[PDB]
Amino acid sequence: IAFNHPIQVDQLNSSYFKLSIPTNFSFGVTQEYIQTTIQKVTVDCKQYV
Amino acid sequence: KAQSKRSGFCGQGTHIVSFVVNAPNGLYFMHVGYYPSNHIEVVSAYGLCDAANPTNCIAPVNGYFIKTNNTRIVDEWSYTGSSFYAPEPITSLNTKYVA
Amino acid sequence: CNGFQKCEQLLREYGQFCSKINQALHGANLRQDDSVRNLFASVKSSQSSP
Amino acid sequence: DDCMQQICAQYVAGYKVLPPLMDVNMEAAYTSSLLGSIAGVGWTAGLSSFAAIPFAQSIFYRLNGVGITQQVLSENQKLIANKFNQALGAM
Amino acid sequence: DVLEQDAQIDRLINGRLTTLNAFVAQQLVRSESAALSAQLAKDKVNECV
Repeated sequence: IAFNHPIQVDQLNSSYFKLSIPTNFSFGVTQEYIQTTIQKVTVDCKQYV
Repeated sequence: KAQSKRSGFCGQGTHIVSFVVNAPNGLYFMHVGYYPSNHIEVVSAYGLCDAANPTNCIAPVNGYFIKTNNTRIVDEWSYTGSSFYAPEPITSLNTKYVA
Repeated sequence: CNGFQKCEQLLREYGQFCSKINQALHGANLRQDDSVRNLFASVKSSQSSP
Repeated sequence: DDCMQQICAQYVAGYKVLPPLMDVNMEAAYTSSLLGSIAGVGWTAGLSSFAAIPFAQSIFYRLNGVGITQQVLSENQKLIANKFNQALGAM
Repeated sequence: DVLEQDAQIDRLINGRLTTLNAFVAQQLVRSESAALSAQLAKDKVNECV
């Protein structure tokens, strides 16, 4: 089983509000493929059928 | 072309830049994306009310480390605020704080 | 077939078509599982308040 | 077993429906996480930072910037929360 | 009669196969539409929610 629990920030009754602040830049992520076009082909009636 | 809002159209994490390269029957990309990685919990104040209408906006950024009253940007420890918020005084609920 | 032995042997000649039908459905089910994982991943990864 | 105590599924076994990769509790947990995070992300926190602000404050901030109503005018307006509650009650 | 069975199975198998192919094709079309719908739902949580 996987808990998959998110980070928890407690809400504050007081006027001040608690904040979560990043410390490390850690730049970089993967990429996605669009698949813009499909293979272009033409059948011939005499050769096939 | 430019940095984009996090609608999920861009790569996961805040979008800094995207590059596109030719791929068979399609397109491929090259990228750098900001990730927070480490989170520290700091209480944030809302200005001060020493006299009349001294209350100020926390900043363009939500961050406002309590410190002595120093403003904070999105990441790292607070720095001496120097009109980063730059806000004309506004009516504020409660006293001593904008809250 | 209802388990008749004769029906199964006749199906063996057309078995390759039956295998292709099963594979295509398996691919669709795997794609549906992948789409569910991607959607939920976008929903999570946030510092939620309790 | 329920087939034994009588959408055919196991009945003809022509086919089968498969379970959906996630129990109801896991799906509910994802929705619950989204609900709690809604107030913080809205107040200029993006994904880099989170603000632990009350739902009332988050609604007020959205109402303040979009319309002329602001701090004093928004406080002067009354039963705005009641109007939101009545609309939720109709749902 | 095996010969009587052969005539009966011919039409029966051809009809069963075409309907099974139609069922698979319908499932594939529904799967593609669902995948596009899932992308719209992901965008909707990212923006409106």
